[PDB]
Amino acid sequence: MSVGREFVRQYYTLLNKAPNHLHRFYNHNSSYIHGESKLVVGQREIHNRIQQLNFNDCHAKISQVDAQATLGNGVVVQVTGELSNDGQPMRRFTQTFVLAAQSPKKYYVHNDIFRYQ
Amino acid sequence: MSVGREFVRQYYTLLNKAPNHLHRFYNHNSSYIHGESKLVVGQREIHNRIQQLNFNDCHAKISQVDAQATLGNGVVVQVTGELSNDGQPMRRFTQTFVLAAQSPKKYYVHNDIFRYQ
Repeated sequence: MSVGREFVRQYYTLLNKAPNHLHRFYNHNSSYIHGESKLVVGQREIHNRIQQLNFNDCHAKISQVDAQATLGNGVVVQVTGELSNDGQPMRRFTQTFVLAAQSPKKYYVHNDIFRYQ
Repeated sequence: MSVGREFVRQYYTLLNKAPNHLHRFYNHNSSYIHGESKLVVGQREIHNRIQQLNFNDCHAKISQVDAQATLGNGVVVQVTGELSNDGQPMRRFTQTFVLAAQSPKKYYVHNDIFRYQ
């Protein structure tokens, strides 16, 4: 759906504006992978991973977005683009999202896999 | 789970050996996106979609694989690597898979998003 395309904009807006509040997109059973670190589950710990990742003025140039309906009436999103942290050069990245439709139009990030290329 | 890593090997082995049989990984409710075309749904539609893509001696060099348990006891997989069709230069690609457990260790590809960089 178009929901995925809207969420990505929200995700990186919040990644840029306030990284320490990005964890509120997740719930107690959310899986998280960033870079190549170990898998992380829960609203906590994910908050701690992002914390030690230390995002500061993180700009994102989104190149490609594709969203599909998936299991449990969820939405699977693939995001391709470039990321910059602390003014460092833009690295090509790839992110896979699984959005869990926690009732009406209230979603939670069930899966987050971020990977630099 | 490690199941994802196994499937990626199977998917690209079969993409190399018998592309016209790759559709047997999907079913009546599978979603397929390759390149930048429209969303394709259904094993029969995925079949002739691959058919017109014409994979001939397709080599794949996988860089990174990450799998996570997802909604409805599924597995979300992100594959990063390089693809080559008909001896053309290796293009960087990115793929998102959602594997749906039929009942035992028998999986169907519920989601397939392929995208070049």
